[PDB]
Amino acid sequence: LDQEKYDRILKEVPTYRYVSVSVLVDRLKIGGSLARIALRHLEKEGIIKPVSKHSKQAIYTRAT
Amino acid sequence: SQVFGVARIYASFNDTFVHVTDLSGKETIARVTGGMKVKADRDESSPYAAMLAAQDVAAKCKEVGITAVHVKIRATGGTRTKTPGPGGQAALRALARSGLRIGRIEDVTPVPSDSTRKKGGRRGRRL
Amino acid sequence: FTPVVLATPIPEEVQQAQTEIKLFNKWSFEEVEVKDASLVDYVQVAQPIFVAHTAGRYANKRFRKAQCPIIERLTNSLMMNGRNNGKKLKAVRIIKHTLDIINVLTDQNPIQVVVDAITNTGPREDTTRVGGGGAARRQAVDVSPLRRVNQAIALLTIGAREAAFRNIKTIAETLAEELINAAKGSSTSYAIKKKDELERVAKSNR
Amino acid sequence: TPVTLAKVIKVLGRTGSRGGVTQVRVEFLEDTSRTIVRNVKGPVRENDILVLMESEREARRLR
RNA sequence: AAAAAUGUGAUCUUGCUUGUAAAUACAAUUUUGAGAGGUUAAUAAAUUACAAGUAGUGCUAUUUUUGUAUUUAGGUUAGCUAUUUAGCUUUACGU
Repeated sequence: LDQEKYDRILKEVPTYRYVSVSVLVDRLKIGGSLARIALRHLEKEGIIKPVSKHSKQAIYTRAT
Repeated sequence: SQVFGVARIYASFNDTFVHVTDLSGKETIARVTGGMKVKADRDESSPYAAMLAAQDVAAKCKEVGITAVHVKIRATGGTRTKTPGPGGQAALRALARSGLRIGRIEDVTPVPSDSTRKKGGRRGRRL
Repeated sequence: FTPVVLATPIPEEVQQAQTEIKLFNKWSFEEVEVKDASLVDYVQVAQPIFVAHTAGRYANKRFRKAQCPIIERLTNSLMMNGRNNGKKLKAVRIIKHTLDIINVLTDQNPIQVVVDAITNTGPREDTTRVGGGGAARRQAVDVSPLRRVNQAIALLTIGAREAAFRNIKTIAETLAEELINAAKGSSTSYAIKKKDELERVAKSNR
Repeated sequence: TPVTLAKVIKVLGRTGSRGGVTQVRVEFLEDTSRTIVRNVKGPVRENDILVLMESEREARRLR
């Protein structure tokens, strides 16, 4: 959880096209509990534009 | 425009020979026995040993410039069977598969005009 | 283009979507076809499921297994691992997922890359147990193409299953991690690393 | 890797111990009049386009 | 290894005959249950490395301006099979 885990995250997760929480434990590795958080946060015009459903899968994605 | 080594095959049972020579055969060349291409030691006469065996006969015949070939089959023969074992078949088809040409085919199985008293004993071989 | 104005607004989103049009109105089954000659005839492209369930009288008649919608001989397999055994609605809440994680990853016609994980994933040159003795050979003979596709779904389900199995990956991300790499097939998948592994146990025996 | 796609004409007789094999003619779709008689493994009919990369082994009737 | 430039009977660097200084670690399960009489016969690989005899080529060869450095790096065997454009084991050799 320290401060090169959220800014590795946000500069890596705007045009980063396919995402989830199995996407942040295999790419940014530790956590998951937290992760469904610094993704979803916001939803400022520059994070993720989704075709996500319920709970049970959260399949997110590109602002553009 | 081709040359002719003579084959000089044979397969009883429990073994088989691919055995090239000259067409006269007082000289010889690449001889290949069964066991050689099978160490199970079990099936020494296998429809296969013969198979990878013949291919030795066109490795060491397509080595010393044997284009092509004439081809001899022998049983046991003798007293014995004169019922060709597995071998000779698989060889006669793998040998055609190995670029080789083929010519003049015929048995030679040594036949007797009787006489040498066959083994076993009167009441026979018996399990 | 004409919103019905019936109290009950039954959608103008799922009314312009499925009035103008047939087919499951996420994926359009509409200029998507099959590219091989053999597995046409024996893999429905689609009679319209407007969802991905038919009672299903598919095994009385010795053939109709054919007439069976591919998508719903799939959800059909998954049907397992035994504990689920029975659950179709868990198996369509999973493959209604799968078709979004192919569309999203490639950018394809994903119901086609669903179909190209069929013909490519089929074992042709296959063996049989000649009886034969204590030991004999698996006379090597090419399945009909009937059987083939029976295997082409059967295979795929026994290797994208271990992948969730102590796994961070929720079969929705391993199924689409098998079909994209199983059509490109590749061998990062499980068919083209058994399909090939049966060709390759036959090519000898033969 | 040369694939010869051969069409089944005449489904013949059942074989094998366990009935795992039908026999099979086949008409070569892609050279019609050739009409070889291989084997296959399946629950077959007439018209199962059949797939062979082995052109040709012509097969003989297996307990 | 990028830059110059003092030179050393004008200058640099491709191996061939020798013979030796040294790495494969071992430990732990497992071997008859504590504790060593015989990892018995076998044995070394060619590896860094340097000098004779020099097919090379006169054999050793420097000062000083670079960028933390600019250089290039990453992949290699052996055995079964009638799946022989493929299946099966995976550095064995008494374990």
